Amino acid sequence: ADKRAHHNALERKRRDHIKDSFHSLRDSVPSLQGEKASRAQILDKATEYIQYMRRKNHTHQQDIDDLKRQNALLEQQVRALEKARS
Amino acid sequence: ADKRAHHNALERKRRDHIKDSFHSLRDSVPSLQGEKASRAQILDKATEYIQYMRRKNHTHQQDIDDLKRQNALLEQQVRALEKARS
DNA sequence: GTGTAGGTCACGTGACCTACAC
DNA sequence: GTGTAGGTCACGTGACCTACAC
Repeated sequence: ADKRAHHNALERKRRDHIKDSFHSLRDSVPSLQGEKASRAQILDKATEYIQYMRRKNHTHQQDIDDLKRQNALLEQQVRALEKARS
Repeated sequence: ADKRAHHNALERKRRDHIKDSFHSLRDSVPSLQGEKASRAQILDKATEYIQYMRRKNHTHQQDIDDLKRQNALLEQQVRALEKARS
């Protein structure tokens, strides 16, 4: 009775499922130059990438928001500008 | 001669190195609610996360830039405003 | 509950790629 | 080059968690 077979084979479809869905992670990142590097570092590098996107982003959106208040002072500026012009 | 030993043990430090550096990937992402889920999906989910950060970001920074040209028209507006005031 | 089955891990190994020596 | 060693994978298994039935 294949009880090794369908098993030894089940684990080979699971494992493939990673080796394929693994490069999906790596190539899903720049700083690996589409080549080699441990499947221990595809974790490393990208694990930093989250620090980066949270890092770089959070600020950056807030800086859209300081562009907001920036345009608030602008508001005041407009509130002054004229009382009858355009 | 431990030739199994230092080996069977070498592979156990490597493997740990993943199980630890693996959650470093998972927890390095929201949408997993700090709990369980295949070490095949920690790849899945986060693999999308790159699509997202490139996605959401690229645009968003460009929209800082349409805020740029937005403030360009503003420039013209200023170029009109007054020729002697403040 | 006692089946029969799928997914999910972690272990113990057997290749192969290096590259340091000497 | 022929050593002796480390890292890196992928395979073949042996547990355990379920949860569908019946």
